[PDB]
Amino acid sequence: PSGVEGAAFQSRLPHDRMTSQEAACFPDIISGPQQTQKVFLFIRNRTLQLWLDNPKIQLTFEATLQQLEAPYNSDTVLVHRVHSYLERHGLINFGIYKRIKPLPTKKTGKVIIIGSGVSGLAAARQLQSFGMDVTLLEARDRVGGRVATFRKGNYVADLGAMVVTGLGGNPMAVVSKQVNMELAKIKQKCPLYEANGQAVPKEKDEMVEQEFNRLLEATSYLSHQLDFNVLNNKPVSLGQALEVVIQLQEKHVKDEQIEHWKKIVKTQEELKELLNKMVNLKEKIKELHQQYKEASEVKPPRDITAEFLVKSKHRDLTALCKEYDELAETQGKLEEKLQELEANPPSDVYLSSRDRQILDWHFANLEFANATPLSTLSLKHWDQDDDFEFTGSHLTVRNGYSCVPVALAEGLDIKLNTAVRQVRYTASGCEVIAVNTRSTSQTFIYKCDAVLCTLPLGVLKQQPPAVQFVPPLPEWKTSAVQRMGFGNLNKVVLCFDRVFWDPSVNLFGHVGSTTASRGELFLFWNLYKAPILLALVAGEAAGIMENISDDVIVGRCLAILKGIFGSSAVPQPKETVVSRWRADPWARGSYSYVAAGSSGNDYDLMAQPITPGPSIPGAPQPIPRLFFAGEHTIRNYPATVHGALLSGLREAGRIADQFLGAMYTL
Amino acid sequence: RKPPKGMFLSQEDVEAVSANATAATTVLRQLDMELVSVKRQIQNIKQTNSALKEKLDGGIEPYRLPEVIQKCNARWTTEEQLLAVQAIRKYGRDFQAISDVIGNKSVVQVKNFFVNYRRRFNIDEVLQEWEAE
Amino acid sequence: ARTMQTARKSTGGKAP
Ligand SMILES: Cc1cc2nc3c(=O)[nH]c(=O)nc-3n(C[C@H](O)[C@H](O)[C@H](O)COP(=O)(O)OP(=O)(O)OC[C@H]3O[C@@H](n4cnc5c(N)ncnc54)[C@H](O)[C@@H]3O)c2cc1C
Repeated sequence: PSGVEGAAFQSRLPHDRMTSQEAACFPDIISGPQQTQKVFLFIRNRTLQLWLDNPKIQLTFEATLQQLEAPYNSDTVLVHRVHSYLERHGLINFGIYKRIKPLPTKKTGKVIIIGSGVSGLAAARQLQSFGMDVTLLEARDRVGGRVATFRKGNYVADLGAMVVTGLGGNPMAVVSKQVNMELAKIKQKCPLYEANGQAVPKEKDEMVEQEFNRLLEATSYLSHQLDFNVLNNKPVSLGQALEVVIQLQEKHVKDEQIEHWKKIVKTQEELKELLNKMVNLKEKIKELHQQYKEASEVKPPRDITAEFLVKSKHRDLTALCKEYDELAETQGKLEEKLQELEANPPSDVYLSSRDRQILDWHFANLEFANATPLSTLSLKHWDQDDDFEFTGSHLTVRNGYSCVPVALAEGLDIKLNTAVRQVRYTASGCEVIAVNTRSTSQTFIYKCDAVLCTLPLGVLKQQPPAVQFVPPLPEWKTSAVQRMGFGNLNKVVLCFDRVFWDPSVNLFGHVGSTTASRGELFLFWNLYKAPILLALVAGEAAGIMENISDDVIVGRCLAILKGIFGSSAVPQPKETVVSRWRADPWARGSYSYVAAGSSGNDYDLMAQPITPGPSIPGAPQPIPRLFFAGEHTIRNYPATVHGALLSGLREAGRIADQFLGAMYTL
Repeated sequence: RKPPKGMFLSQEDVEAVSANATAATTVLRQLDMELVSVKRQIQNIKQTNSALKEKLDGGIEPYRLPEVIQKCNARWTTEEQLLAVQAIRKYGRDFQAISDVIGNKSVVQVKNFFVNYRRRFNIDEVLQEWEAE
Repeated sequence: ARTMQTARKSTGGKAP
C-alpha cells in the first residue's frame, strides 16, 4: 500500500476510517458530516506519511502545516488538534529523533517507571519528551530486559528477542531507520532431520506438514462450529483438542477398514451361495446323464414311450446345462470382483511412527511460538491476535537486538541495580521502595505522582510476591494475573572456529524421538555473521532443561549436529551460552500466552490503571495512579518487542493525558 | 460451514470420544476387534469356498452332448405326433421344450398343433393331468 | 503466538 494510504496502514490504521481512539478525541468530527471526516482522515494520513518519510527528525506543527495544501491547510485548529493527538499517542515523533524545539527547561509531574525493558524505555522517552520528570528503576545491571544480547569477541547472539516479524506496519520498521540495526532477511527454507541424522524426504515432509495444518483448521472448526469449549467444566486446551481430532482421524481410518472388509464378506458370501447352487447342479446333472445313458442302451427299434424317454432326458440335460453355464458365467464376475477389492484396500494406519514423530516437530513449532505446552494454550483464543500479523520477510538484527534498548536508553535517568520491593500509591501520590541488588539492606524511596509498572508477568505472578502493592491490587486485576499464561522458552548458543553447516540456509529442524522431547533442541539458526548456530529448547522440554547443566546440554547439541553433518565435521565449540528464563528472577519466564480459560480480553485488564480509594472519606474520586505497560498488556501484539514498545507508547500517552491534560479534545 | 476435506467430525462422534478418559481407547479397541473378527470370518469363507471350488473340478465337460442340427419341418409323422402327446403330458405349455423334444418343430407349429388335434388327442384331458402334478 | 512463527508458519485455522 502507498501514498497517504501507505502511511495509515504502516501505522496500523484504516486509511478510510476513523478508529475508536479517534472518535474519543474528535467526537465533533466523527458524529458530524462525512465531508469533514475525509478532510480529517486525510490530514491524519498526510501527517503520518510526513513523519514516516523522515523519522530521524521531529515533526512540528509548523513543518506539518507548511507542507499541507488547500483545502486541507486551511483550517489550522483542525491541523493542530490532529498533529497534537498524533504526537500524544506516539504515532509521530517516537523513538529517537533530533528535536528542533529543545526541551522544556522546567518539568511538570514526576513519574517512576518500574523496569527498563523496552516497554519501559519507550514510555520514558515519551514522557520525557512530554516534559515530565521521569526515572526508571531497573533491577538488572543493563537495560533492555528480555532483550538480551550475548557478546564476546566477535560473537553476537540474542538469548532474548531475535527476530523482527516483518516491517509491514511494524513500529520497529520506524525504529530501524532511526537506529543502526543491521537487518538481514531470513530465508524461509527449513530442512528437517529425524533422529537418525538423515533428512526427511520432500515426499513425507510435505505430506505431514499438510496434515498438521489440516489438523489445525480442524481444531478451529471444533471450537467455533461445534462449540466444543468446555470439558467436564474445564476449558478445553488446544493440546487436548488436537488429540480429539487425531483420535477421530484414527477412528475413521478403522471405520473404513471395517466397511471395505465387510464388502469382501458380503460378496465372498454370494459366492458361497452360488458355489453351493452350482455343486447341486453338477449333482442333478451327473445323475441325469446316468439316466440318459441307461436310456440310450435300449437299442432300437423302440416303442414311442421309450423313444420319448431319450429325447425328454436329452432336453432336460440341455436345460440344466444352459443353467450351469449361466452360473459359471456369474461365478466369473464375482470371482474377479474379489481380486478387485483385495487389490484396493483403504489406508492401513492413520499415521506411522515416523509420521507422528515429524508431526510432533510441528507441534514443537507451536509450543515455541507460544512458549508453552499446547496442553495449556486456550483453544478458542490462543491465536486471537492473528489478524494483526505484519507483512514482509521476518528479519534478524545482525548486530544484536540489545543495540536497541541501549539506543533508547540514551538521554534517560535510569537507576540500574535497583529492585523495587514495594509500590505504595494513594489518593495524594505514590512512593516506591526499592533496594540495591548488590548490598540489599541498603534502601531507596521514590515519591511520584504516578507509577508505570512494566514488571514481567511472571514477576507479577510470584507466589509469594516479589513486589508488594500497597494497597493490594484489586481482585479483578489479580485474577487476570492468575488466569493469563506466562510461558517459557530457552536458547542454546554455539560458537565455532568454522562454518560446518549449510551457509546458505538459516534454519533447520531436528525431529525428536518421543512426543515428550518434541521441543528439545528442535530447531537451529544460522543467522549471524560469525560462525554461530543457535538452538531452541521449547515446550515441556524448556522447563526441564533448566535443571540440567550447560555441558550435558551442549553435549546433546553436538550429538545431534554430528548426527547431521558427520562426527568429525562438528568441532568442540569455542564459546557456549544457555538461557534459563523461568529461573531468572527478573523474568520468571519468557513471554505470555493466552492460557486455557483466559481470553485476549485479559490483556485488556492488564492494561487498566488502578485508582486509589480516597484519603479523607467523602473527598471526591481520585486520579488513577498505577499504570501498566508491557508485552502482557497489549491484546493486539502480545509476547513481542514491537508489542511492548507499543504498550509503552500507549501508557505514556494515557498518563500524559492525565497529568498534563489534553488540549486537543476541545 | 464444514471441516477441512475428508476430516470426519460429526457432533455424535465427538461426544463418544470425550465421554470419559479412555472412552477414546475403548472405542478404538471395539473396532480393532470388530476388524480381526471380520478378518478371520473372511479366511473362513475363503476356506469354505476353496473346498466347493474343487468339487466343481472338470466342470461339466464329461456331460455335454454335441448338437442336433436339424431342419424344421411342416408335416407330422405319426412318430412326431406321439412324441408330442407325451411331451405335453410332461411339459404342459412349455412350448419351447415340447419343440426341443420333438426335434424339428417351431414353437408355433407346436402351438398350432394344440388347436389342431385338440379333440383327437384329448389335449384338454392331457393338460389337466399335467396340473395334477 | 502464531505471529512468533518464522520457520514453517502454521497455516491451519487462519483467515487467509
Ligand atoms: C527467548 C525469547 C525470545 C524472544 N524472541 C522474540 C522475537 O524473536 N521477536 C519479538 O518480537 N519478541 C521476542 N521475545 C519477546 C519479547 O522479548 C518480550 O515481549 C519483550 O522483550 C518484553 O519487554 P517488556 O518491557 O514488556 O518486559 P521486560 O523486557 O521483561 O522488562 C521488565 C524489566 O523489569 C525488570 N524487573 C523485573 N522485576 C523488577 C523489579 N522487581 N524491580 C525493578 N526492575 C524489575 C527486568 O529486569 C526488566 O528490565 C522473546 C522473548 C524471549 C524470552
